[PDB]
Amino acid sequence: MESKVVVPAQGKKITLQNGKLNVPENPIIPYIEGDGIGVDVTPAMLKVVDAAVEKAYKGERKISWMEIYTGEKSTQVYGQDVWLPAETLDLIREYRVAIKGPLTTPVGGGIRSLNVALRQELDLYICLRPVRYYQGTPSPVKHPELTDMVIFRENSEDIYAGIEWKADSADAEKVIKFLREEMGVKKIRFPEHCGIGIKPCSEEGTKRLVRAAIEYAIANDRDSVTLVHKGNIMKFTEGAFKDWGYQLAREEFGGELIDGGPWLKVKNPNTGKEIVIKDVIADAFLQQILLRPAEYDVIACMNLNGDYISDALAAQVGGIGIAPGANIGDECALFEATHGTAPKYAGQDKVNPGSIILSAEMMLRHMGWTEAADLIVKGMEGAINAKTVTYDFERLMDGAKLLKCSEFGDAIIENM
Amino acid sequence: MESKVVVPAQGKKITLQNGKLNVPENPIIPYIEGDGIGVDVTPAMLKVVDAAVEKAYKGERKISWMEIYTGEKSTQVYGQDVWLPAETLDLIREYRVAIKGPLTTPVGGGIRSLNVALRQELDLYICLRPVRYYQGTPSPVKHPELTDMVIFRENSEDIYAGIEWKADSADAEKVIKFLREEMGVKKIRFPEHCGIGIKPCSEEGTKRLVRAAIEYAIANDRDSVTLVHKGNIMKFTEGAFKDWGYQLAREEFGGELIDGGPWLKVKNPNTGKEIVIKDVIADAFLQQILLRPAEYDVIACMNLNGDYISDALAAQVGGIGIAPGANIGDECALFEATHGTAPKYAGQDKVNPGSIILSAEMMLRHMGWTEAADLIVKGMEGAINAKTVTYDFERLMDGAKLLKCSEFGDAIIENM
Ligand SMILES: NC(=O)c1ccc[n+]([C@@H]2O[C@H](COP(=O)([O-])OP(=O)(O)OC[C@H]3O[C@@H](n4cnc5c(N)ncnc54)[C@H](OP(=O)(O)O)[C@@H]3O)[C@@H](O)[C@H]2O)c1
Ligand SMILES: NC(=O)c1ccc[n+]([C@@H]2O[C@H](COP(=O)([O-])OP(=O)(O)OC[C@H]3O[C@@H](n4cnc5c(N)ncnc54)[C@H](OP(=O)(O)O)[C@@H]3O)[C@@H](O)[C@H]2O)c1
Ligand SMILES: [Ca+2]
Ligand SMILES: [Ca+2]
Repeated sequence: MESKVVVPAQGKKITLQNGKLNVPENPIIPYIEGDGIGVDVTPAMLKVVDAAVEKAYKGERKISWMEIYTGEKSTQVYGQDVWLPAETLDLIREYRVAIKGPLTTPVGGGIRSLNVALRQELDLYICLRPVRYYQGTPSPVKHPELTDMVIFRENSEDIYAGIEWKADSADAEKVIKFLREEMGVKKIRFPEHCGIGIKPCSEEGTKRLVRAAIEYAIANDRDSVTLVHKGNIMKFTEGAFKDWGYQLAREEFGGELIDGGPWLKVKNPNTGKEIVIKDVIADAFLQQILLRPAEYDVIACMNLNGDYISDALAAQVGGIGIAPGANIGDECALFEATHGTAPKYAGQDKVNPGSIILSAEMMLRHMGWTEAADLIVKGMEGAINAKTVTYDFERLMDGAKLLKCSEFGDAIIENM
Repeated sequence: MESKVVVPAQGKKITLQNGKLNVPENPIIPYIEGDGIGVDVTPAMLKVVDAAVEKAYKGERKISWMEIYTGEKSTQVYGQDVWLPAETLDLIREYRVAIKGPLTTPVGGGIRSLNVALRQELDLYICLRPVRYYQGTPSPVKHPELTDMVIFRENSEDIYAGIEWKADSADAEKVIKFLREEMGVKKIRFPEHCGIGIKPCSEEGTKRLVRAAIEYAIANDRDSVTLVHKGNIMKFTEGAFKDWGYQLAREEFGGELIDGGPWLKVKNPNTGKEIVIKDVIADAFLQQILLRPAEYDVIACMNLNGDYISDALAAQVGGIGIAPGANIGDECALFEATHGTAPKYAGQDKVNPGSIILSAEMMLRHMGWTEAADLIVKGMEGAINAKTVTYDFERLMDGAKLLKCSEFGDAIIENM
């Protein structure tokens, strides 16, 4: 019905032309609080960003936060069963740059993921997750400092599309019949009481993702792009991802064979560095990141694999309490921590706000406000090195001081 | 045509009745050499097993090895394009207990996996992979000793079924048309130039796997069974796996709520221990194994997830050079390392034979030859503690002696 969103009177809208953002001194930034621990981490992110912006520009610049709604809080604002109001999608696109806390997705039934809904409806086809080591962060591995990677996760297709039917349903039986009788499929071991999902992977979806990964490698003078896939078992989806990725590198970036292949080199047109384009089968890759972390840099992979890789890598540098991300499309960008709503901690002021804070760091950098972004990095490193940290770091360390979520936010500010 | 397999004159066939193996003193055991590094690890496994058997039983018992064929070597024995002769399947079933080196599966085209073909054709629906720490093994993690888990990976369905069509093929277009027009599917982002795979998960496939996992937990007095799944995003496949797994625990093993759930406890009828039945979402699980390894024990998961988990966990305890496995069905069992053919090392006598050797350890234990199995464990621990090890361990250690694959086999024997 009537919108409950309040456009800030003091703010102005970020604009986009020529693919370049025009960010005013007083930009309006929509944010979603998030379900569960969103109630803890979001207020910490708001105060930390505001402090970094104030310290960097001395009042010349200020973000006008505009709360928008999705998830539990939306049902309370807009009414029962309003989980994702249309205006939320419209406002994120209109305002160009936004940030969200995590959203709860029920298992085995219930609503489809609102996080996926946002990514899909806004065509935010890049899930960008940098994973790097902050000095002083406790880690289960001996050399966390060797992990410095950037995940480019395809964000619009794969088994994530949400195409599936429940076992014993008329639809599942309908699909199973089609597959067996019309497609001559014989490899369904138990066609009765059988759930069915569909996994699509397209040339266009692949290439736009890999193109972004390669451009990022060029823009940031990175060393390599590794295509991760399970293309021996899934030849026509994951295997195609690998083939299209290599093809894209050759056709658009001049990739050439390294010593007869199969890897390619792409010459960085800005620095002259030869960027290696390579690939690793996904299961083997989960060992490679632990046993040979220094050999990997930019990672390009499909939706599901990227999901797994995000948590696995984050764990090497302290866990998903320190794992930022962004969902990026051609028209807008929605910043977002890797982690979920961790309901068991929700409202305890306990979890690590580092992830959403570092997602705001990416947002600020995205906005060209690099000085403010630098202060967040500085404050984060300062607080961790001072061993004043949240429970997830404290349990992996001797002699640390346990801080609440809110207190760790203050610690970051104190270290700016 | 004419079989090229030679049945050993001195051996006798293992038999099965009442689900119990009757293993003669002179059992015939089929083995497949394997492609690639199979040429290195298989001869080491043969000599190590023979030594353990000789030392344990002083000539009273002896394995009559019978080479059978699949993969590259089969094409050379039986002719071009004979990759998996029917007799190989027949002989594994007939002889009840067999062991294989790894087999090469091409990426993005070429033959479908022979490893999967064997598992599927023989209905070896359990992929059983124990992951534990051998003292003295180098590791990227600080506390590898906290990892002591057993993977039960569903081995007959999931996206592994091999049901998929190539982008732009008549069949893919046919399936895409069916999905869009007859099933009203709207979530395929790019329906053109689009590969398509099918992911089936059934009640029966799930329950037989989880039943085995729970029985193993009972038989070995383990602490918990964790169901790993991505059931928030794949509600009707992975989410169903989780639901059926819990249901099975309740209906067949008397599982009861722990403090109002969602976890269950299953009382061990032999020891009285309460076995915890729980679940973790798959991405989060890849952090859990690193940050809270001691909280996990028996793992039950679907085909693909188990594939990933096998390598990720193995890496915590030295990598897939020390990662054994078994494919187990109701009628026979085929032992097999977790690792592949690593073609870049093939024939260099370089890789770690530990994995296939420890798979033979499982085979021996499976045969009730526990004394021989114990000697393999002892020799393995002895060689590693002596820091005489293959390249994969040597690079993670200071002051080790680098051994060839064959030499490490001798080192194991020397330490029996
Ligand atoms: N993009 C998103 O909004 C998003 C992402 C992932 C999951 N989810 C949703 O969240 C719900 C719960 O999923 P889940 O429990 O598997 O994942 P989760 O909410 O990320 O929690 C998994 C574990 O990760 C650790 N963790 C998560 N956030 C943390 C933080 N801020 N600081 C420190 N540690 C943190 C905790 O580990 P320990 O308890 O071991 O210390 C937590 O129990 C699901 O409905 C899922 O759909 C949403
Ligand atoms: N069940 C099977 O038969 C099986 C299983 C997996 C893969 N494969 C097949 O094998 C082929 C190659 O796949 P891939 O290269 O991704 O996997 P891979 O053959 O397992 O090799 C991956 C990496 O794992 C390490 N590794 C593997 N075996 C080892 C050993 N015995 N000792 C020490 N380290 C070892 C090596 O790591 P580093 O080089 O980093 O030291 C190797 O490069 C594919 O065709 C695949 O289909 C078969
Ligand atoms: Ca995730
Ligand atoms: Ca594997």
